[PDB]
Amino acid sequence: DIKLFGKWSTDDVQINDISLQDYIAVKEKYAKYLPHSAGRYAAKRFRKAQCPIVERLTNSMMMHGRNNGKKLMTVRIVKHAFEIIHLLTGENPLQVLVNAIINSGPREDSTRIGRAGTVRRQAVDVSPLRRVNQAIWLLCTGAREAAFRNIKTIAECLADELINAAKGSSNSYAIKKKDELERVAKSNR
Amino acid sequence: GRVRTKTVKKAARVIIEKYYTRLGNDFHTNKRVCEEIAIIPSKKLRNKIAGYVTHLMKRIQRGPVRGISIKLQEEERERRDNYVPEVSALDQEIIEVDPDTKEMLKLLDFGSLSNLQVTQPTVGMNFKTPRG
Amino acid sequence: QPIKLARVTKVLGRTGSQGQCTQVRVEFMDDTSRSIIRNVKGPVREGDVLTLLESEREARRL
Amino acid sequence: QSVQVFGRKKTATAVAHCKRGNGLIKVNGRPLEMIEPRTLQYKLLEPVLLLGKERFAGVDIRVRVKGGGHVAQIYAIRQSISKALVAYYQKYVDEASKKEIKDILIQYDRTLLVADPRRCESKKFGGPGARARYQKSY
Amino acid sequence: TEQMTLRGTLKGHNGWVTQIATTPQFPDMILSASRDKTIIMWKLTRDETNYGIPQRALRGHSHFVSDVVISSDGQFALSGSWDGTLRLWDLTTGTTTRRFVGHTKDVLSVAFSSDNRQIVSGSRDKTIKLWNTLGVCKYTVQDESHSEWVSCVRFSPNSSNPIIVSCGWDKLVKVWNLANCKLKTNHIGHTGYLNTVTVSPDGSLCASGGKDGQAMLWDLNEGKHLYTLDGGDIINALCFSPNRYWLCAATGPSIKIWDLEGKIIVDELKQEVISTSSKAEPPQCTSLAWSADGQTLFAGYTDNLVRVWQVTIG
Amino acid sequence: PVNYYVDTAVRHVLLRQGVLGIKVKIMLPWDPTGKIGPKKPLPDHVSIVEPKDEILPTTPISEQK
RNA sequence: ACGAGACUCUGGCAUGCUAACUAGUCUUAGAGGGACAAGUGGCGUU
Repeated sequence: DIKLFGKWSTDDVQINDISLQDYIAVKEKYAKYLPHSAGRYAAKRFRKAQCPIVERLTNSMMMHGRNNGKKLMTVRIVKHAFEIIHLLTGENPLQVLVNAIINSGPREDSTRIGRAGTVRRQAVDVSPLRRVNQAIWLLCTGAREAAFRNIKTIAECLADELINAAKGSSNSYAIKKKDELERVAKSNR
Repeated sequence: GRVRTKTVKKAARVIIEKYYTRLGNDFHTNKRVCEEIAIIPSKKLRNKIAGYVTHLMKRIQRGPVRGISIKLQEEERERRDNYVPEVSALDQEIIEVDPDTKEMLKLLDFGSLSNLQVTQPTVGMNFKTPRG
Repeated sequence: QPIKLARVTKVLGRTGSQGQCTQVRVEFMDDTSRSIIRNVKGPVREGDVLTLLESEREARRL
Repeated sequence: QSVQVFGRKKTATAVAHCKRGNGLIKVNGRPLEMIEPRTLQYKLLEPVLLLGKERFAGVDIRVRVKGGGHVAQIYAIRQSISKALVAYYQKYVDEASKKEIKDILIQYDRTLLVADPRRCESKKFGGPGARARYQKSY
Repeated sequence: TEQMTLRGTLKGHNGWVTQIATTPQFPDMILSASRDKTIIMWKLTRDETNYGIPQRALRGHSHFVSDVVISSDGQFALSGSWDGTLRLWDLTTGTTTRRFVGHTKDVLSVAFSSDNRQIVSGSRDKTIKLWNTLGVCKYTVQDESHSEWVSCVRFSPNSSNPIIVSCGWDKLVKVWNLANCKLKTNHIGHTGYLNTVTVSPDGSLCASGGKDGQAMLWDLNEGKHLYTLDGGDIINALCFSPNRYWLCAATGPSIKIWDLEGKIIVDELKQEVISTSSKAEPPQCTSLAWSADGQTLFAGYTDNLVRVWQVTIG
Repeated sequence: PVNYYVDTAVRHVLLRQGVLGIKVKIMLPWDPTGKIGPKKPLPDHVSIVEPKDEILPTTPISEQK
């Protein structure tokens, strides 16, 4: 009776390795039945990184000056159509869930050079967390531009959010933009 | 930064050298004894002084620190200063002596002594470090 | 292009005309353990873990 | 002979008169999941399903709940239930069982016992806000 | 020359122990005082399956108590904080019974008289007073008083005659009968301070405790020197055997027991937990609580662990 | 502490030439009781009680005539 | 020896305390407590 949420459970989802929990980490108090844990993610650095991935994805979409940080929007969106798709699926979303984004992710970015020059950028990487979350932020921008002046709206892309969330293969769009920039910057390796 | 100004440093040092007997290591006890024995006109400054005295006891428990001259450590040190070995290091039966110093001793009217073993002098005159 | 897990030993600091890149030093775990250096963008915590997806990227120093 | 602790969070509060009786649970003075804002209904359901009925089969609790703000009165309700339950278990039966159950509840999450210390800071000098300043002309 | 062995473990607590007190007449109330607005209740079980079960978490203190004392019957708890306050706890109702705030100075101790006739407390006016329950002045002595703060006043722990023993941290000790209350002889010039004094039940000894460790022993009629028994750091727990003539304390981590004929430790055999971190410092020991007569011993440390051993005496 | 340790007086002295401003600031000394100084000391001064001399024999041995 | 710190005001905290027939110890305001780089690791003529 230690099952996470009301439909998953932590007694069987195992990787038999204790080093690949950089993306899904449900083994302690940090587990949430509903991501509305309130709190701040800008008081001191590395505390935005210590956000759970789920809450970062659901909140970080707050942009413009009118929907800025209003957590009611994030929680209502993550509840709505989630309550619907769980019963209407029957099967596991796990496949797409994992296999679009959480290894769509790039593997490098670029940084400034010398003391002058804005015509090329030297290729560096990050420990995959910061790179993955910058990709997630650009994917939030992409989901906006797929809603902002478009047809598919906000609070109906729960499949795409689950895609952005889970674990390990490649199908994205903003991330392939990031990978084009990957190659452009890596042309200096 | 948490740099402790001269006021708290000096107060903690004088406190630890004067009443080392009563003071300990646990912050609650240091605060209590500090209030009891020191007329500190603030509470925040009192906590700062107690914290620094706790740090200084963590320092003293693992060796001597030059700022304080507590009676117990100085007593042990002076006890170490009256140390005397059973056999004096100058009670050498045989002393290795080069030809030139034994010539000096013979010119010193001390040539009858048999303790000085005349050694073989080093045949190399290389004793200055190279230049460059 | 092997994914190698390395441990951070010492973080140098920031470089740029205004400051835009961060230098760290990483020691490998199972590749005849030795130490190299590399530059990196964004938050990289004290003694965290880096993924050297490539074993040749060296960052120029000064 | 007064064992009462109520529950307060941010600006809201809820007096939780806890006393022995028939042992039935009454929450919010209204139906279980019908609350008008509808924002945080599922968050309330963690304890009633995590704990069970036998644990709360002897508790008569009556709550005076006041406060504007969902983050205020909500999460104050959970701090209140946790604290009242902990006090009741500490007083009426033992302390080891209290340690087990309270460890479970406050190991589910931390924000139960801690309120946010952030508060609006004073409007500062020669500027519209606490940090912004009137535009300087050269 | 006493053998013991540590036979178990005890895990789970919130407030480390400060003071110990029990009554032979009423063995149904055993308490431990804490420093986080907390007191713990105990029962004697002596079982490997269950050596202890928490029953009562006595709360109600607004400040950390200095010394807690019990009357002849284990039915009244008189507690005094480092403020001048007083709290009385009685089991007939199980709540606060008598709360007093009448000492406006930083009083360091409280005491319950065995004969329930007078009360004493430590004030900073360089003068001790005797108080009644009617709130009237009874006896104030302005001359030849303590050089500094008077720690406490003690009477015999066991049932017998009451003899006032005034002790202070100013290294001064006074022994008085209820009739005369005169200063016969005075001696000054101590090297170490006085934590607290104890009253012997056989009425022929008066030990001392402090940083110096010199257990300076006086007679009862006058202040003749008897002996300065050895000690270590600040001594904080002294008591004879209730029926035998011994001495015990823990001036620091280890155990220091003495026979008045040998005056030295016999064999120090102990049990200490191991640490894989060489810089983890161990906790500190302050008191040793006998079970009822010396057949088992208890102690508490700052590692949220209570250490209990079975002692065979011989 | 400048509030309750220093008193300053500002006065104008009219000379036939002009006006001369005199500003006189005095810090009182600390002395409890008598209302001649501020009750509280300077809040960065930590006071310590002074022990007296102690040169004693090894053991206190009672002496009688 | 000034200045800096300390210091005053200010918010943040009690299954504690001093008590109100306008709230029922939540509001008000206390002689007071609480943090100190304190505990543990890692860098530092350690």
